[PDB]
Amino acid sequence: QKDAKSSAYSSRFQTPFRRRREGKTDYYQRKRLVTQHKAKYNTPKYRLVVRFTNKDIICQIISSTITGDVVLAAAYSHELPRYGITHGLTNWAAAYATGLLIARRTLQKLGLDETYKGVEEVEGEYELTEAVEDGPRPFKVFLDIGLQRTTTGARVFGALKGASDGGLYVPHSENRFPGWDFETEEIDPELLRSYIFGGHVSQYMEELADDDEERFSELFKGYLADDIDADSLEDIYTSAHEAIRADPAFKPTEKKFTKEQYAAESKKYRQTKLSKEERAARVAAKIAALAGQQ
Amino acid sequence: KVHLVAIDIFTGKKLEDLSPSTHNMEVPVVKRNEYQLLDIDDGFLSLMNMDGDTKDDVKAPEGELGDSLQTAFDEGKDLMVTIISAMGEEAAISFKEAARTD
Amino acid sequence: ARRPARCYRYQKNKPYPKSRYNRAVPDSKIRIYDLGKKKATVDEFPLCVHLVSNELEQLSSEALEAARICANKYMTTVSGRDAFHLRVRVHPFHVLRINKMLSCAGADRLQQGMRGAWGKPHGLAARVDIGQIIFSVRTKDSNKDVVVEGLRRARYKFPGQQKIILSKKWGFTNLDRPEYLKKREAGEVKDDGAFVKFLSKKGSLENNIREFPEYFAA
Amino acid sequence: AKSKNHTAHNQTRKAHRNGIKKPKTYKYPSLKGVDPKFRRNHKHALHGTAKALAAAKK
Amino acid sequence: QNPMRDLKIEKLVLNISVGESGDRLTRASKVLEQLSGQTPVQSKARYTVRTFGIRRNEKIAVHVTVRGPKAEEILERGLKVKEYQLRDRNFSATGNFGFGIDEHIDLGIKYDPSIGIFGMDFYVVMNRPGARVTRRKRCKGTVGNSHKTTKEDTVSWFKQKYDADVLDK
Amino acid sequence: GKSHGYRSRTRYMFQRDFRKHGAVHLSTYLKVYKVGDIVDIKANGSIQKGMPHKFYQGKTGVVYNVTKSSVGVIINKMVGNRYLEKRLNLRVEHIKHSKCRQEFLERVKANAAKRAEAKAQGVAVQLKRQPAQPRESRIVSTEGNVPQTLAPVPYETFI
RNA sequence: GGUUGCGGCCAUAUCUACCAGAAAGCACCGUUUCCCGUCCGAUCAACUGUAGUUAAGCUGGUAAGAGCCUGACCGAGUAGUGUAGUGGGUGACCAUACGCGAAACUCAGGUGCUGCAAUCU
RNA sequence: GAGAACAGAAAUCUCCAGUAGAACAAAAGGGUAAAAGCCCCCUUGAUUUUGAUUUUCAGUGUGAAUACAAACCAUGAAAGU
RNA sequence: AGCUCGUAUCAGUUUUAUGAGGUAAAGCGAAUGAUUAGAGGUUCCGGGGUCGAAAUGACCUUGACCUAUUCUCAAACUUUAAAUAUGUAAGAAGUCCUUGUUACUUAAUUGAACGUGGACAUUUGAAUGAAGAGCUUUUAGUGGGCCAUUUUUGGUAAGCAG
RNA sequence: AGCGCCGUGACGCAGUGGAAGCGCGCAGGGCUCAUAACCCUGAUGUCCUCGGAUCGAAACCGAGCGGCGCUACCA
Repeated sequence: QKDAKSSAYSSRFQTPFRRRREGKTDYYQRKRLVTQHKAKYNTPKYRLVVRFTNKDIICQIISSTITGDVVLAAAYSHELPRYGITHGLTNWAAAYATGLLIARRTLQKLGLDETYKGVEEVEGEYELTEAVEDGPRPFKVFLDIGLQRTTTGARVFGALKGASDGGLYVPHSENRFPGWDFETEEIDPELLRSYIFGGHVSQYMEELADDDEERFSELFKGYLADDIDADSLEDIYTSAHEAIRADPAFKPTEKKFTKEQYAAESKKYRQTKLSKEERAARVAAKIAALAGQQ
Repeated sequence: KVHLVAIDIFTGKKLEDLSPSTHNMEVPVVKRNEYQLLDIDDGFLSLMNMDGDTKDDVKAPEGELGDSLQTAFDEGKDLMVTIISAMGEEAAISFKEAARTD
Repeated sequence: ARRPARCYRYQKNKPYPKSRYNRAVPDSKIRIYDLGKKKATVDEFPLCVHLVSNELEQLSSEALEAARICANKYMTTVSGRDAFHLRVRVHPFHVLRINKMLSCAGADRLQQGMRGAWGKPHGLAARVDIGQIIFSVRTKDSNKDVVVEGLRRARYKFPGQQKIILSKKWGFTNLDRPEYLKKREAGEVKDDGAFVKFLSKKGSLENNIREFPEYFAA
Repeated sequence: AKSKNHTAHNQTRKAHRNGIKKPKTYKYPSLKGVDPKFRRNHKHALHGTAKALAAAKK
Repeated sequence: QNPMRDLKIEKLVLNISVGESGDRLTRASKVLEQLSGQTPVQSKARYTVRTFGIRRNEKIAVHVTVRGPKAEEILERGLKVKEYQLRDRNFSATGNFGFGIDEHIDLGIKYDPSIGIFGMDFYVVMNRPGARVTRRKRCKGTVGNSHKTTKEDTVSWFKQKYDADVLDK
Repeated sequence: GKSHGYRSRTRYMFQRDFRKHGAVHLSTYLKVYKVGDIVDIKANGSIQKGMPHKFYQGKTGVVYNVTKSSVGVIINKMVGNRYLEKRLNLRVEHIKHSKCRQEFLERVKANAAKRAEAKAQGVAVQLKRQPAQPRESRIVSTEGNVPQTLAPVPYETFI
């Protein structure tokens, strides 16, 4: 009884947009971000989109046209292992690293990379990529976090700091990077640098090693296999920063197969829609079985 | 044209006038306020508000209403006197007594 | 005790119904709309006879009521209360205004006339057209000339030139006779108290077979 | 003593005597109401290009 | 099959609907935080009536929401004071349930003379996973009718635990 | 009393639409507008800032000025005996383009292509449009297509 | 062709009830020391990707499905309407000429398409 | 709708549906669903200089409103507003 | 009264293309408001009449609610939606190619606005007509209006009022 | 015909959005041989009826029902 909505209700019902039905966007924010000062006619508004799954991070540089959004760059925790990280592909430091990576990707593909090098010697301080004199200005980009909770001490702002150190002009403020003492409005660069090179993760490693070896075996199992510890992780993070600054040029996979083979297996195994004649067969079978009186 | 006969309220004095029905005549912005009552000092009546204990106020109206109220205060039991504030010459006009919410 | 229908006959003014703006009307005198054996069924009363209009006018609740009484009187007198179903088919929602003047000699001094012309309600009325049916009935061919006499009397009570018509249809349905009969020796029908439910070629086969079984068991 | 309150009668005939003339369109229209940022840059640019063309053909 | 459509609890909640505001409400809050170990949350009115003698925004109630092993411990303690016997008439239409009682100190409370006696409304929300698939910000969704919960499966699980029966209707 | 306000007799006019309430789609913002562009004006009642007047509802004009979230539009307006130029600072939610102008520009560049072909061969373009001219003779056959004689149907009441 | 991220048009895309899901990606899920926020690590912040499940979310298919969309040589040139007549009629109204032309209904069909980037037997 | 002592039709709490059937100072009409509604946090852009424009219209004024410029600010991670 | 030019920087018009409207008409087994009558159910279910001690026990009647149905309506209701009226375009002040300016804008000689130089003619961008096209100054009279077709408000109605 | 007012216990008359006042009348006890008076006590008001706004009205705004009042002049 209760499982039957009304004809008039379902008729007069207005759907939302697709992404809102899927629970994935806030068009308020999307409008505010992609909409542009109409004195700057075709010059885009460059978003740094960031999104967070389980077991991955996504960071993309995106613009907006009438047929669909258009991309310049990308960065992925699942391609970081070229540059030398194997585990913890969703942490604050990998987020920072992805931001650094996408920054170097943009400045590489546009030749803005020799000038506005960015930052290599890192300490954890607030400074934006102020422009050069008598030369091209740095790339202006605005963050887009979708639906994610703006909150002090997040991997999104970690990625932001990665971009700002990699050489992107993103506007921001230092009042959400972790170590931002609330009452005394000053940031703590040493705690921030600790989170860069893995402070909190090393604290967790240390405590598991001193008290809970059964959990130390259940997780960090890859660290047991690879023989990692609380100074190796800093050294590999530093060397990975160097490798990102060295060769960001996106060698992709080889795909192990071909497009039409992937499609051949999917289409072969696929379902298909039951046509008009076999619909007639279905109703006719119902008739001959049941309306034929068994 | 309208003949009007009205009682002065702070004094008790009759006032008859007359003027055309369509001409404008002034009216003040009379207000009653329902103030509670505490221990009476010298002739000044003593009324408090819900959010203020101010108002060494309107000075004990001498009428038969006033005398009965004076007698009524001798036997107590929460005395809410009502006043009015027309053109800032305040005075007490009526009264009510509590029976519940002790 | 009313003003004449000649004063309130034509559609001189737009529809003025009861609403949240008027809120206050004098109710009708008609209150009954179906009479006779209304609980009869579709094949029970095959003949359907009508009363239609060739004018375009307003008809009062008073005329509807008196015509109801005259027609029902004829049928229940001569052929009995359970040989027919009568149904009126126009509801009075329109409202009629009057600028109530005086009925004295010496009203000159206080009338004020057309200043304040917007009148108050003093009744209701219907609004009909060409072909818009006023009355309908369902009964049998034995009762045919009787019931059309009743509608004749109702004609004599209403104003204007109204016609009586024997439809090609079976009862109050939108279906004609032989198609109904082939349907009924078939099985798309299932009688309600007054109307009937049909078999759709659309929708739930399960509900149709839950209903209408013999047509599938042809 | 009441009167005829209002009517638009004969006004369109009066207009269409010598009536509904289009506004005179001009090359180089008014730059009032236009964005002053654009006015300023446009001024300096036209000054520069006039100077430049006279120096190209002096 | 039954991989992880196995049943469990989402939450317990404890409500106290004090007749008025005041020291009584403070004492009810003290009782709830003494049991829970965590501070409670008050509850204001919605509208006005004199039969109970109330007004709008007059601080009528308090409650708490708790989870996990502590919640199920309090639950089974409620059951043993309730002599492991309940009603399908008391049971709701979803499998979720609860019961309102008196004499709160029965749960193992170190009574104080100040607080007095207070009756309560216990409520229990059971589920399977997807709780955050309905209650998060991204990729929201309404669960499958299979993964939904009902009177019959919830009471069958709840009966085979403790082998404790209920009434017919 | 008589009431003549900025948003009077506007109910069904600033009614948004059926099954299109709520927010606005994004091509309204990603489109572009320049001086000399011709544009239409329909008003989005969901955006109560930057609105036009109901006279200017459903009308057409030319741009003269462009700002942050808004556009200048010129309109000609009958006031008594003249057409007045009227300047409006509207919002792009209320603006959209003129497909008549779009199709005109496409016809223009196609005309240029035809002139290019006639620079290649000198073959008498006859560029101008011409109306639906009256049609020329032909021969209809009869094979499988014999003429059915028709005549009216009598009057049946059909009730 | 499948999946993920950012999308354009914003129901052929929704709703209801089931059925299925190779791989991979998502997701469910595991944990509270760290930044952080709650009555509550449920939401949110942080850590692992380990323990496990494709059950739910998600994707697709079925329903003489509801809803939505399209088409008709279906209704219907009907209802309505522009222009003309010293046309008809007591009048309401109607017919004719030159013209435009509905909606409901009836029947037939359809149930998302597609852009940028990455990924998958 | 289905429950939960007192507690009932109406006290408080929880689950499911819920395209708006509520709420937005008021009259009525439009508009709005990760908001313009409800709650929370911070503020005083309800600021200065004056021009352009729309409505009523004589293209006069008053009133109201719109979009920019030069400043100084608020809020927000930021676009922005 | 003229003034500047000489067939066009026009048109109470049609066509092509593109917009906007929410009135006629239509609908209410589509929302809101009003309304007629049945049936079939749910009675932890309004009133009850009975079997009985009573029993969410059983039956019967009668008002609700639910299901699908039917009849009639809306100037201040509406999914839909005309006819007639209504905006704009139909090029030279234009299109394309190249590069000059700038304190504006861009990550950027990227873009915007206005230009240099060159190319595109007889069909220079649909029809028809143009009795000259445009522009100023000054001033009279007038500011009681009425009648007809069609639409329409108030009023029973009026050579009524609008 | 037009406009305005008023409807509070059995009765008369006050009553101001946080929630009914007085007098008479009525009932009970005591004094009186009994009633009156007297002394001690208590109770009774869908605030004409319906709907609305309001968190909630007797009050505030429409509908109706009833009892009244004022207009009614120049001819």
